[PDB]
Amino acid sequence: ALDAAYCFRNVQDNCCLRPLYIDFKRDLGWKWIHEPKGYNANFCAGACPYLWSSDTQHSRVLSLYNTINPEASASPCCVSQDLEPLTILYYIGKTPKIEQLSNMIVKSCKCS
Amino acid sequence: ALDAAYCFRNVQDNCCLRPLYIDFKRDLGWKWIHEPKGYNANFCAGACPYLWSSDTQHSRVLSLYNTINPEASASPCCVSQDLEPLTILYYIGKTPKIEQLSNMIVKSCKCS
Amino acid sequence: VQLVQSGAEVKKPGSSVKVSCKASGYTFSSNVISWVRQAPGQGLEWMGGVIPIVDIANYAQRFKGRVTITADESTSTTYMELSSLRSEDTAVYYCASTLGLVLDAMDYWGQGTLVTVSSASTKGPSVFPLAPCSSESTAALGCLVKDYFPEPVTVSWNSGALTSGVHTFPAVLQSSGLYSLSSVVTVPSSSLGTKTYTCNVDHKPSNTKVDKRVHHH
Amino acid sequence: VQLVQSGAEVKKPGSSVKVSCKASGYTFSSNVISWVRQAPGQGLEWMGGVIPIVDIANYAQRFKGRVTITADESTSTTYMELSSLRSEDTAVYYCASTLGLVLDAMDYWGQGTLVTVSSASTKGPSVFPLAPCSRSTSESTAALGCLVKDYFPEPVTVSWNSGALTSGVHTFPAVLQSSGLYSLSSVVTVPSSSLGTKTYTCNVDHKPSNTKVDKRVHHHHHH
Amino acid sequence: TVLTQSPGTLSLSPGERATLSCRASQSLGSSYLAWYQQKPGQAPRLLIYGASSRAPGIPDRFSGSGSGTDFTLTISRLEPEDFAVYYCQQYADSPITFGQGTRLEIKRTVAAPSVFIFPPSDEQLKSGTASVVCLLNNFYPREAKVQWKVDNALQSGNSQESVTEQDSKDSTYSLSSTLTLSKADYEKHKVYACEVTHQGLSSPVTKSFNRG
Amino acid sequence: ETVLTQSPGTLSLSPGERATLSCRASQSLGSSYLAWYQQKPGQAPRLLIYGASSRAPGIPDRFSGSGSGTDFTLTISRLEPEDFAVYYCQQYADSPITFGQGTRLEIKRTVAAPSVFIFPPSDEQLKSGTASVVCLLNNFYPREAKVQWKVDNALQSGNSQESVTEQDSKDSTYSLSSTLTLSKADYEKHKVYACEVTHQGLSSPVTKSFNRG
Repeated sequence: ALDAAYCFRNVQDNCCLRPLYIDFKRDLGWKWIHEPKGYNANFCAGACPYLWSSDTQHSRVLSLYNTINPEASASPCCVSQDLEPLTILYYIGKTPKIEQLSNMIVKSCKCS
Repeated sequence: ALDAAYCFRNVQDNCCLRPLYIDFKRDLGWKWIHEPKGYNANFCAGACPYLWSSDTQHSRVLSLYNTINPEASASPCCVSQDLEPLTILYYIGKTPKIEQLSNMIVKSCKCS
Repeated sequence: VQLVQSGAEVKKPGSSVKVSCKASGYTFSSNVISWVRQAPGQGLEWMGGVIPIVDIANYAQRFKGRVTITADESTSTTYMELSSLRSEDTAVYYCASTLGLVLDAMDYWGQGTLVTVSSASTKGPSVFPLAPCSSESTAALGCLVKDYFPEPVTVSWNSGALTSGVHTFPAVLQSSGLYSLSSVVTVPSSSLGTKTYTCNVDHKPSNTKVDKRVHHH
Repeated sequence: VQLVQSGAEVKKPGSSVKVSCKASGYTFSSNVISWVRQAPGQGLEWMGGVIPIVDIANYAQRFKGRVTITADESTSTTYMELSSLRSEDTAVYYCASTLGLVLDAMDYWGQGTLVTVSSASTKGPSVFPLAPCSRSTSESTAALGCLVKDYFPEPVTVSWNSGALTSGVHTFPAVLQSSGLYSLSSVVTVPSSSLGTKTYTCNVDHKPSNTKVDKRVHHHHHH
Repeated sequence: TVLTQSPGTLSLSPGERATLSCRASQSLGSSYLAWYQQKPGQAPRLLIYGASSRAPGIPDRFSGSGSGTDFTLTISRLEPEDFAVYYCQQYADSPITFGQGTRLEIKRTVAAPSVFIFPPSDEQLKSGTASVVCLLNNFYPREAKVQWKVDNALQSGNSQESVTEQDSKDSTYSLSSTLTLSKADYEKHKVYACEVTHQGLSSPVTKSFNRG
Repeated sequence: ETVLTQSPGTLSLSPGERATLSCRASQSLGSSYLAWYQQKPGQAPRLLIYGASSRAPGIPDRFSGSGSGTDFTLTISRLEPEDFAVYYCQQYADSPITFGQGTRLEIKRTVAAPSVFIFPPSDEQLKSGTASVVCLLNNFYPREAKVQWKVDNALQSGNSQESVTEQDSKDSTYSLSSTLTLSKADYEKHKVYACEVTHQGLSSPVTKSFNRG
């Protein structure tokens, strides 16, 4: 599993969960939001070598094709597998509003 | 949709469905299939700019984060959306065998 | 930053209208769009708004029930849909970008979208003279531009050579659902019988061009 | 390119055996792996094969229902599992890769794996020296050896001087004795001049009983 | 929240100072009020936000102040381009509410209207409709009343009035009132009159015509 | 299932000669569905020919195959002494894959008489209560050899096991070990232990004995 447990505790140049903090006002220009001020979104990055955390038959086949013919640029990509929501607080005038935004945090990765 | 209809009829440097015909013997070294000799596997490649065919909220947010801070290497990645099976024929001696291999062909793309 | 709205629309009563508003790219990613309406010769009415990147909409209580504000991720466009249209929904609809918060001051505005609610079809005007019957130094003449649809009509006197004393009135919507307009001109009585007065009327929607010479009763 | 198989095994009847086969390199992703057995009785028999990545296994009728052939592409290893073992399943099991098709000629083979199917108990060998009388040593060439007695099951590995001595060596095929235990002799012919000058040691390894014996063979009898 | 703007109309000359008021039905704090300028046929223009902050690019002559329930917009050295409608907006409590507006017109001396009555044309009567038109020309202030009388019977619900924007040259207004009848009905009557009431008229003026 | 019949079962020829091995199939195999293997002692089969006539990668030119339908042939044109092995044919025309019973190929060399050696049991073994007397016949040809055990001239039977090595790929000879097994009790009752060897390469039988004195 390409999760925090493995990825953050070990050095990896192939597809792995990478840490990333997003500050709303700084990084996105979202001035409408009260709380939190940012979050640990994380991202998926790294090489997709032959059979490394392959999602579907197509990714298995391409990891192989791209081992043989790298020139074609047809490699599978390092992407999100498991995601988590992020609870936000924002105001409509004096009115506080609690919203759940789904699939905001990436928890695990895969090669697709 | 990032399918054949759009992608093959238009020039795009951004995430799009790319044509790819994989030859069994030449490209993968699979000498066991009788028919077909290869197949239009296709692949997904290209840039994932702000709000271009975003999969999840995370993909939307990171398309934005990566517009602001490209240096972080946190860009969403061009990946498979709709997958289709491939029907093959192989022989066990004189016995013909028909197999549907699932998720062999990519029909559309997404930025994840 | 520029907000570009969809063109003017004519809708039958009981119908529904979807008004679009395209934004200058990254003002969708960070901004909030508000929708405000202004009925003819009235003040401003806030309808609601949306946070485009997350598609969260908020409405004014008198507008939930007939309004839907949506965001199109791709096209960088916000949509506002008003249903069960009545004559009182004839207005100019504006989208505006807020200063930052959900409820805030609005700095960038779209050009506006006129939504006219009428059962009427395109009709060219009937141009009638306006002349008195009865000593005075100044006399008035005019022409009545009646039963047309939709707005606008252009009115000039003597192909533009006559501008002084001219008053073209704002159009009024009649009980029939057709517009009516009057254009007048005040002239020295000495001119009457010596000078010619033609009112030039143009209604591009019906391809009507009328030249009406005005006499006396 | 090389196929390396797991070591020899002893299995009680009715039991099951899992034999592994590791492939050196990036050839696992492309070849059909076949399993063939060879018993003195029935001779060479094809069991079945597996196509990798797509993971299609195909079996010979006489084995369908008892065999499972699996491919762990991560370790580049193929496994063969044969269940409901009977005495007739005692054989050398080979994995081989085919030339291309599911049923084809096989170019690369593993070293083989001996599977013994018996209810009998594992016993380590007794290693004894074989030295002449010093009376009969009246020639230019002498023979020495060691006797690997009363072990079960097969096989035993026999080397002389840790492999440094290969010339003149004859390790005899094991014979099954009246007791139901195997016996083997390994001999070496040497120049008589060597006797008493050179050290001769036969190294015996019986993995099933975890026996490792190093036996010094003295140049003549009673030692 | 209700925002009450005062006055409804403010009459001044270029170079003068305008003081517009917004009174709120409940406290808005000090950062939740904005001012807008709207010129004819255009979108509102943000002038002030958060009671006192000038919006980007807004001239220095525009200034705002206030807290709680009382807010003020001050326009100094009035330019002719400033003669428009001004609205206040609150964003302290949902829903956003606006004030009724304050019109900023050019001041001038009281001018009584020149009244004119027009009988319907025979061309129109052929169509089956009769539009009788009453014109009130070049008057100041904008407030004027028009009553239609057909054979002394006071008419209501059968007329539409329209007013011009303030004249750029003379600073006056003009008004047209159109009484609409059917040919059938028009023919049943003799005297058509429009009675005009305005500040510059000592007593109401009537302009009539008989169907002779 | 297809049955492959190989003939002859055994064949011994001299270096330089030509070997012709036959595979006869119970049903037609076409012409591309037969392979030949060489199997040396203690080793896995080695692919020689595939598709009835194609030499496998790196195979010497002296190996050749031919045939179609039901009759196939493997030919070794200029036998080398290293050519000793068991040769198998394999069909892959019809499921399941089937093999032939094998053909053992022996490579003739000049008659070589065995060097005989006798080994008394070690005292280490005698302590355990058993006595194994070993007779070794080394580097002989042909394979046929007789060994008689004599204890004080009394001919022994039913108390010995022989073991023969496979033909040595280098010198083309055989070696044989014969093991006479007695109990310590019985071994001690006797004096002279001898093994009499008979072989074509010996003018008359040779005896190697040891006396416990």
